[PDB]
Formats: sequence, structure tokens, C-alpha cells
Amino acid sequence: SSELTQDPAVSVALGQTVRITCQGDSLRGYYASWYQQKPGQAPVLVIYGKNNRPSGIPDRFSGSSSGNTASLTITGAQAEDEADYYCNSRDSSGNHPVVFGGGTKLTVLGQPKGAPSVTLFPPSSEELQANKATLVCLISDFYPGAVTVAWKADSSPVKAGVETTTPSKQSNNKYAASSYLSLTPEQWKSHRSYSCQVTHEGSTVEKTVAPT
Amino acid sequence: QVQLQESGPGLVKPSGTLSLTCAVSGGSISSSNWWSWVRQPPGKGLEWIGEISHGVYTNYNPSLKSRVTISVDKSKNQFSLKLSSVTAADTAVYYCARAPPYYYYMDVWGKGTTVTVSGASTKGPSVFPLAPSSKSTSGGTAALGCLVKDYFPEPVTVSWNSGALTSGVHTFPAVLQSSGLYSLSSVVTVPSSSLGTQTYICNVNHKPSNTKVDKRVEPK
Repeated sequence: SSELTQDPAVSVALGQTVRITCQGDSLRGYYASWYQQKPGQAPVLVIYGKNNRPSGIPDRFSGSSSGNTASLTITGAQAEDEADYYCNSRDSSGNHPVVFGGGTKLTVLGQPKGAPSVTLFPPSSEELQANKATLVCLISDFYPGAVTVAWKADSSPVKAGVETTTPSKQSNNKYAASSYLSLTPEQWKSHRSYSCQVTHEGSTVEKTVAPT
Repeated sequence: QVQLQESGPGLVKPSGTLSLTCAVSGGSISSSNWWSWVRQPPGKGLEWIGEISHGVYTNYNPSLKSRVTISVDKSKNQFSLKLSSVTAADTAVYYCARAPPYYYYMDVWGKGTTVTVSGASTKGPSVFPLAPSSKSTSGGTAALGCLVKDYFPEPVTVSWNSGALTSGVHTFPAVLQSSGLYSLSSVVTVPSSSLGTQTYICNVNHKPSNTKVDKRVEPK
């Protein structure tokens, strides 16, 4: 429940038109403003007032409003339109505080698949001098944003000491993730190698490091 | 041409007072504009905090009214936010923004500053070089980086060569370990032919713990 309500999720195919709606009793008499937000960045104003658009926002963003509702329309959606969208206005009660909608996560369907790029770093000599050891497996540029990570000491699967991040959206709308294998310096030096195996859409990429 | 920049402590103890400042350039702070504060908890929606205009008229979110103060320093052309009696529900990224005096909107935003409310103590990270080698070198391209290990709280900023190196840089989101400490890595992709000539240095800054380190990354 909110003063400004909007659907939490909506999808659109590449090149198609989607419309995001905002409803609230404050919208009669206050024109809603719309904001686009990509993960990790500040919100960006895209539409305000009566289909008024700030300088620099592409023409495919338009806005409308009727009654107690406001609508943001994205005509011919591109990949760079995938983001969260918030509506916003002032309340009609009291001294008119600013109220935000809950947010709408827009998914742009039909984007091309991307295979993960994997880089595996061995423990640094400085960390080993500190009686610690960390294997760093960096995964980037994969789409869709679902990956499973498997670690192996020599050839045997390893689950202890593994901490993996959730995938996060990059600037190019692909996803990134990292996985850390914590070891004692004795474990690292007493094995022939360790491997990070990254599986994505049924295909697997493996990187291997060894003490030397 | 107005630009905004937040600045804050990063960590605030429970029931303490959060204090932030926003530096304003390209516009007088005494203008008819409504200088505003907005926050956003991790993974949650935006919440409006308050606004001030002419350095006199304030308007606050009713759910926060008794705890919020927004002030203006005309000599420094800044405005500030103070939130008292904080709890974990106040852990969020805080933005300063600008609204005009006629429709409402916030067209100019700051970069945002992270504040976490927690009773735990700060923790400075160890910065380890991730050295390039033949195993991290595919073609005429080499990968090197820095491991920023065991810090609290978020965030950590990582640049390369004092910001003069931006192409090929990828700073990954941090992992939250079972110990409650964060660790992240930043990797840069460079021509493997430049390894013997170009010096590569990662600039790590963790303000909550006063940890500012420039770590040189060399091939062993």
C-alpha cells in the first residue's frame, strides 16, 4: 500500500511499446514526474508536467495523465531502457509532502545472449605473507543474469570457503559476479592447482591457477 | 549547469544522529529553488525526506518530521540534513536534489552517499595486488587488479592511476562474508605489451576507517 501505487514489474520486447501507470488520489491536481534509475546510479528525470521532457532525454519517452492516474510510455523500447521507473508528485493533504511510487522494474525481452568472461587470480604474495590466501574469480558480460560457480582443488569439488555474489547489471546491460575461495596458505601450496568453473545457459568456462 | 555533491560520515551508531552536507555549484543556495533530500534503502524504493527554499521554508516527510532538520549555509553555498534517533531502517543511500518553485520534479541530483546504521565498529581493508601473468594474459591483453579485503561498512571507491585510467576498468560489487565484513575486487584490462612500461596503481579509499591506499600492481 502506498499513496502513489504502480505495478512492481512489467516486460516489453525489443522495439515494442510499453506503458507504466501510476495511480493515486494526489494525482488529481498534481502532475506526476517520472524517473529512470539503473542499478548503482542516481535517478534521472525523464518526464514531468504535461508530457514535458528534459533536454537530453530521447523522444521515445512520453507521458500522459488522466483522472487519478499518470502514464509513462516508452515507444519502441531499446536495451538501454531497461531500468527501474518511479513516479512522483506532491500529496494533496497537509502541506503537500512529496510522495514516491513503489517503483516499476522494466524488463526488455529479446536481448542477445552473452557468454561470461572469466578471470581467476591466485593469492598474492603479500596475502600469503600475511598467512592468508584468497582465490578471486571475476565473471562479467553474461546474459541472462544467471550463473552457477563451481570450485575444484586439483580435480575434486570444493564447497568450503566459497562466497559468491549475486549477479549485478553492468552498464552494457549484461551481468557481473564474483566468487571468492578462502584457503589456508598450506592448502594453496599443497595442491597442484585450483579451478573456477562458470556455467551459463548449459555451457561451462573454466579457469585454472597454480602456485609458482 | 547546477551540480550537487553529497558528503557524509558513512557509519552512524544506533540512536545517534546522521549528518550530511550537499555542496552546490552553478546556483545560489538562497534561490527560490527547493533544495531536497531523498534516500533509498538497499534494494528498496525511493523515499523523499524534505526540502528547503529561501533558506527559511522547510517541508518534511510526515513519517520523519520529528527527526529531520534541513539547514542552509549561505557562506559555503551548501545545505545539510540531520536525522536523529536513527535505526537500521535509516540505512540507505542519501541523495541531495533540486526542485523548482508550475509542476513539481527533481531535475538535478547528486551522486548519492551511503550511510549504514550499525552498532559495530569500522574496519579498514587490506589492499592486495592482483598481479598480471601469462595465465591472466589472453592475446595482447592482460588482466590485473586489486583485492580490497575485509572492510566495514560500505562503500569503497577504487580508481586507477589517480583516475587517468578508466578504459577497461571493472570494479565488482562487494561480497558480504559470513564474518560480516565486505570484500571487493577491481580489475583492469590493459595491453600486455605495456606491462614493462606503464605503472598501474589502484587508488583505494575507505573513508569510514580512514583507509586511503595507492597500491602498485606489478608482475611477479
